[PDB]
Amino acid sequence: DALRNNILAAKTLAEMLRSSLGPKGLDKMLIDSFGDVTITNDGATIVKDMEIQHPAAKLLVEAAKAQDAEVGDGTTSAVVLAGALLEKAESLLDQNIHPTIIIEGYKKAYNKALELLPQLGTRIDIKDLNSSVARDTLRKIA
Amino acid sequence: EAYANAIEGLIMILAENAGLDPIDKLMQLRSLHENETNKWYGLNLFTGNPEDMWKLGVIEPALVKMNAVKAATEAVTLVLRIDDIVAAG
Amino acid sequence: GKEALRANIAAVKAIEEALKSTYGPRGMDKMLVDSLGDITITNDGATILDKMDLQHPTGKLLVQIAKGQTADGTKTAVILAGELAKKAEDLLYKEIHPTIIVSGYKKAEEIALKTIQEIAQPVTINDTDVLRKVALTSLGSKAVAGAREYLADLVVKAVAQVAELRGDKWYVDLDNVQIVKKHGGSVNDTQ
Amino acid sequence: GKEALRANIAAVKAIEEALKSTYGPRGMDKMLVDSLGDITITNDGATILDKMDLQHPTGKLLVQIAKGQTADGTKTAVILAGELAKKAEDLLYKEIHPTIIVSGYKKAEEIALKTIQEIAQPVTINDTDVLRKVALTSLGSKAVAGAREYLADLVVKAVAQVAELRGDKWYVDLDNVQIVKKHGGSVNDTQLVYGIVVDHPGMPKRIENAKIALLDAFLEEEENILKEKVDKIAATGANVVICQKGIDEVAQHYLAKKVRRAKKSDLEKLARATGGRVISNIDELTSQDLGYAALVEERKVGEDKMVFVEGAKNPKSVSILIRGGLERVVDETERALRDALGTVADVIRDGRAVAGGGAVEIEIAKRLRKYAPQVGGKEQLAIEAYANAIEGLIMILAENAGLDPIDKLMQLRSLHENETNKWYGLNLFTGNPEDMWKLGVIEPALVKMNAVKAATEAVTLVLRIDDIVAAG
Amino acid sequence: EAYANAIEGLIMILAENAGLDPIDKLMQLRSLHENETNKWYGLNLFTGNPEDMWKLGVIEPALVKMNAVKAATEAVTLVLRIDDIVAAG
Amino acid sequence: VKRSDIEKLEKALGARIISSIKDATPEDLGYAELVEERRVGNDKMVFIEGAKNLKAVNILLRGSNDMALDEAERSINDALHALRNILLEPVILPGGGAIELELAMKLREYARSVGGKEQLAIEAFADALEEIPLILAETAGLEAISSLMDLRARHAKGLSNTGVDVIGGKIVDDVYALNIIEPIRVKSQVLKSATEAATAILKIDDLIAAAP
Ligand SMILES: Nc1ncnc2c1ncn2[C@@H]1O[C@H](COP(=O)(O)OP(=O)(O)O)[C@@H](O)[C@H]1O
Repeated sequence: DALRNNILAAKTLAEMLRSSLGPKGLDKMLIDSFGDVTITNDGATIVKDMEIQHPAAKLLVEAAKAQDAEVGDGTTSAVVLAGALLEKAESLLDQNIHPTIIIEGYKKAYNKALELLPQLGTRIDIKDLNSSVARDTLRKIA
Repeated sequence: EAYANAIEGLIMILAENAGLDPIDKLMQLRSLHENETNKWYGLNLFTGNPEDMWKLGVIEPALVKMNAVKAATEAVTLVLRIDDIVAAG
Repeated sequence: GKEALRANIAAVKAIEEALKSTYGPRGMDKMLVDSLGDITITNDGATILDKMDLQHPTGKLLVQIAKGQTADGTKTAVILAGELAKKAEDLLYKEIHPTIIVSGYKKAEEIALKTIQEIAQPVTINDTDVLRKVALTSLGSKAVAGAREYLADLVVKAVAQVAELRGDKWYVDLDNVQIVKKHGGSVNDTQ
Repeated sequence: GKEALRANIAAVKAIEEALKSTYGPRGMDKMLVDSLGDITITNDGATILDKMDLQHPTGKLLVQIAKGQTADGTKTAVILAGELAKKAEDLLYKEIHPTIIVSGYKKAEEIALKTIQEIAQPVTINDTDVLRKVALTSLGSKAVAGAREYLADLVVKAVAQVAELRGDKWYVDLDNVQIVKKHGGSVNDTQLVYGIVVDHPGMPKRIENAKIALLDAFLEEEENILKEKVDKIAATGANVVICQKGIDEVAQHYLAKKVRRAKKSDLEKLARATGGRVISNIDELTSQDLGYAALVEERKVGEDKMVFVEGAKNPKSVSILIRGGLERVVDETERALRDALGTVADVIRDGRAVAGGGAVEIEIAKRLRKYAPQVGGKEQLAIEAYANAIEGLIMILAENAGLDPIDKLMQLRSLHENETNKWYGLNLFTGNPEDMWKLGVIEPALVKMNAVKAATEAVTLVLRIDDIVAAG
Repeated sequence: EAYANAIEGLIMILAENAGLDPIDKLMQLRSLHENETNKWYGLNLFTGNPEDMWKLGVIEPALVKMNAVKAATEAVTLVLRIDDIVAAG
Repeated sequence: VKRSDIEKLEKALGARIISSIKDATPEDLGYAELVEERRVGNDKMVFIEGAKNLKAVNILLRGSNDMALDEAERSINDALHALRNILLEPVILPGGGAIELELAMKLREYARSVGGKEQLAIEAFADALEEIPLILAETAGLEAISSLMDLRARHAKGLSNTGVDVIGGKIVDDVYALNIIEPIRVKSQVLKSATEAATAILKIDDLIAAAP
């Protein structure tokens, strides 16, 4: 029940950044309590500057901040995902499945996915710019 | 289309503030502006009837109109782009 | 988060309603009331938006936007934005994602600016009748006590001085215009 | 005065419920909330009981009891006491006088300790696999970010140093273990140091054969006094100088021409390791109070400066640097490592170990049921109830793993009819019963014994007290 | 897929009424029915474990099962097809 | 030139700001591989090339307006950061939610070979990943449902590169062709931190009142 509340806290937080995802990510308006404002669809900025309420949500914020710290690009993508995991977990709780089981399941799934990431990854050619292979790649990513 | 209507809203309100029937005058002007040669015709509020607004010295800077459109568009898009409001620090 | 959006739209609609009736060359006046009890009766929209008791963030924002780049035109921008907001609402009820409405409005904006650019009648500093007309345009409905064709003269005479041509465009340094006021007689004593 | 007793039992049951779900190698975490708004998420039971907002006298008492003699085991004691309290309640409803229940429980305690003493498998400091297993035992469920088989290494390596044999038993002076922490990377960056570690251009750095000054302690006049104080210290031949109180930067300049630390818990172990002693007033300072450190130095933690006292005289010296990301991680790492150190230390000092998974428990229950009919009527029931209360631990342990309690209890009970399955316990990840010894689920007998002992003591105390009175 | 799950619901409830853990037994049977040679395996409620239900004499008429499926489908579709309830005369 | 400019120059150039030429010496003499008065938008400028410690490459950013200026700077910055992220780990992933779907398929396949309640936990991990394609498309105003099933169809029966072009607002059979690319270094970390988060949330039993 308290677990479900935490889940709802993190979930409700994730619900907001659901819309700020990807290119068409909708804006979020941050009110700097000093009597100022800044708007953005950026996960980092939002999660950082926002003054979060619930502890669980604060922990999710913490996770996101770590996620940003390690690398800049993906931050919201993590939060939305976390929210999705919890939302899918609360459906298994209704199946009367103890949290620890779900946790282990998620761990295994994570490890397997982590293993599968490179398996499904397309390695590139970085052997010089003489060839222009790198340029085409760099052009695509650009 | 909605944008166009929203623009016509200005003519309507302009008619309202003069104590005239909005829709009728809108329709009148719309009917008049089917002719290439009535591209200046607007609403004479004192007279009450549509008239060529250029001869009556009802002239305004294009830049003002453009800027108004621009800023209004920007404002509304900003309103629509924002999904939620958050307190920060 | 529709609940947060509708409030914004409501704010915009509120400010529209605030400045609505002031619009036009027969625009009614609004009576501003300070908490002190003092008051300010005015038609000008900018002034209203300045002295107005702003409530919503989106509101203060909208005001901040309508006043950006030319005092007038704010009226138009505000009311237009209000209309667009209302019609957007009408479109939203039809379950249309905002990013579509935005794009549409942007296209419409482009076509609109094309339209104005197309229609526009080129004018010069020499066509003083135009300058007079444009002056008199905004002056209508101001409830100024006469001398419109004289104040317009002063304007036409004023802008003429503050103008020098380096190249294609005269550099009208508007900031060189001092403005003071005193009581006595009428606006025919303006000079 | 049943009305006063029931409240005590309720308090004990409340604390049980507080620490219940934290139990086991799949124990969930509790979120502690300070009135400030700050929070502390943790599995460790002692920490909870520390930071917990204690209400009842009997509660604070119970906590005071469960923490007495080794950080872990508290969990077991508390929950056990809770079960015993509940079963005692069940017995009380049957109109049985407390002094009977107490006696019964005492007998049961004796038989239990006999049982543990009997089952126990003798071990030595050489059986390092056991030490590793015991370390890893408590480390499970800590939510520590990996390196369990490495942290366990550090533990095994740590306890090894702090150990010297005067006679039959090695004197593992656990208090010589310094513990600090910093952020950055992960717990793979955790690392031991033989000497103690402590978190201006100043005095020289690499001091070989260093003498260490350990000291807990109009403007012009004050300057003269302070300089006098510094010179006094300088006149004793002190290489490196340590303090606790704030030092005027002028004295830092002085000494630089000849740190203020923060905690005395470090200065303590510094005094322990260096062989020197702390002085309250520098007026009494001599040259013998200076500690010997063969190769003192300083090093940079990725984000901070840090002090190292390497080459400390005493053989039994050791410190560990903890590393990680978030606070919860490094904290849980600290507490977990403390638990590990405790368990392993007790294994070494005692020299006996048993299997977890509730093997010892169902064994004890199995024994008690046999011994129960051999005594009187009303005591027999108390003893039986004691056994059940013990089985409660296995059941709760099953609960915390997302398993059906009763089924697994019955399974283990059925299995423990064979002399040759006295180690069989509950594999929580697998879900099925298995020999807990091969799986490295090993714990110190002394811990189990102590848990039983303290729980018994607590519950008897709860039952002995008839009413609560305000005094002066 | 939902239909399939709804069918599995029967096994689950059947497990419930026997004092067994539904999901575990469902998963067990699901795992067992990966083999062509266990197409008869079902849930022994007294034993508690999965077993070949044919040898244990747990046999039923195919027609009954078919009819049950048929009627249930018909019922639910009827429930879903009806949009509103009206009083007539 | 400005003091702030010359101070920067001397350290690279290995030279020293001479206070007085009478006391000067070749010790203060710097060096560069090439120097050239080059035309830059009808504005002649002195270019210095490959001198001593090259350190950073200098961009002259010619902005006709502060907006386009900051915009160009921003663009270059983002591009650089992203390219850095992909370059650190030279493996690209099909963006637009494709890799998530692929993983979901593989994770269901993997979930099948695990039993017990964990088969449902893993399958529930897959169902979460698929929320990214769902949400990501939804932002483009596409139906959150039909898009996902269309994707599943195209995916299970086709290339793993099937994804969602949000810009164009359409489902793409191969997102690499539309130049939708995601670094692995980011993805794995996202996965990690997300898992850690959801885990840490699920692991907490309840709240307890404490004392500071
Ligand atoms: N790997 C394991 N398998 C089965 N039971 C275990 C395992 N590790 C610990 N236990 C059980 O957990 C209990 C102690 O749990 P707890 O006190 O919550 O954690 P800690 O041992 O860290 O203090 C013991 O009774 C023991 O039987």
